[PDB]
Amino acid sequence: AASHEERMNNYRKRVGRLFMEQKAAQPDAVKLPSGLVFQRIARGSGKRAPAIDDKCEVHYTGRLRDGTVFDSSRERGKPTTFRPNEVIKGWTEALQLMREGDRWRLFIPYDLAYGVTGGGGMIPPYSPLEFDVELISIKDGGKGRTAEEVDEILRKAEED
Repeated sequence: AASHEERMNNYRKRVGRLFMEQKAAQPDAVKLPSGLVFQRIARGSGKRAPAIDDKCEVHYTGRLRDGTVFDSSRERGKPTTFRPNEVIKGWTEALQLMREGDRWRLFIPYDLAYGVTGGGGMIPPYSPLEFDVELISIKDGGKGRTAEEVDEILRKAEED
């Protein structure tokens, strides 16, 4: 029907918004001004976050709001190499706030993920994404923010 696409995407935006809001409501979840939400799973001992162009070794799992896994380095049995500028916006932001050994759960609203069109395959329009992201190591140990810089950004975010 004529208004079918609109109504379906209205449904998608509603349950997607429900997902994001419930995840943000978790007391230890932190919401950044961009809309990115994260939860720390483990605190790493690394001294530096990656710069935007640093190659990172990452173990991750990506799930939809209903738990469906759409991508996972663990199913492949080895980490994947990423630069923060190669991946979706939510990842780009998060990686630059992570140090070696950090493991975070990310809740990424659609506009920082695959947006209105979706990934074109198993990620439909207006999908928030959940990732479990472990930053294993960084080429040359990392050339981005210092741990102290990262922690101060996070501390202020928490307080706002």
